[PDB]
Amino acid sequence: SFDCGKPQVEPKKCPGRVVGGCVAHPHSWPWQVSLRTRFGMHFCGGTLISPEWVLTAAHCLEKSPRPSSYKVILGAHQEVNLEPHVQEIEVSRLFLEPTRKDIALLKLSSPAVITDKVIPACLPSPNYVVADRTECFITGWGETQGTFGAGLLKEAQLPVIENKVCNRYEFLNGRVQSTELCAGHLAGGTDSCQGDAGGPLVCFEKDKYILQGVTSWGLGCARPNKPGVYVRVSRFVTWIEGVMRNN
Repeated sequence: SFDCGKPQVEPKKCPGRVVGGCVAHPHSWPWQVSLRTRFGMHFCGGTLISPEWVLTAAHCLEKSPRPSSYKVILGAHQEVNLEPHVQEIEVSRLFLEPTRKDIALLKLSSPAVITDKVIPACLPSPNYVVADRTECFITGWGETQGTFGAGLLKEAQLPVIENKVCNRYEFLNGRVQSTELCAGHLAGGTDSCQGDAGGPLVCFEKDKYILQGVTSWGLGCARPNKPGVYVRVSRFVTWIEGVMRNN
């Protein structure tokens, strides 16, 4: 009986001013997935959106078409030395977005056991445009530019920047389309690609966290004066629903 987007461990909620991010409270981002190689090395992030489905970036599956080449780790906080309670589930089927966007679906060969440390994130209604300045969080392990909290799950607070403004000449110069969204700072931002490719970007709504973006470094990484661009989940909801409904 675990409804999506409601962690059992309340998130640290790293201050926006902390552009370098914070180590997350363990298990406060219950849907955080870690995509792993055949041998067991984390290499990408993803989000649990149902017990049998994980939403990640197409870029993460570029090395192999075989589902058997991927296994997902759920309930983790450590990147290498996982806790014994961590769930490891092999991937049964892969589904890349039909129009070459950096988003893909992985079907778990076995349903995820929903626990207090493993809960699915909620999905936005089709074509919903998250409001300007909404507070969101990107989470993942990725490349820790520091070394403090290295190997552990981290988070960063990023406010959304409406496409109209993000596309201004001094910033993204009109390169951000409807299938994308910007979250971050226009000035005084960190210089680094945050999270894990395929990692989630969730924004709190009424009483739950909604997955509104997927991490894609190709779209653009945070820069001192440039916000990072994310794949807008809402434009692929109808597509995600179909695959889940036919597989």
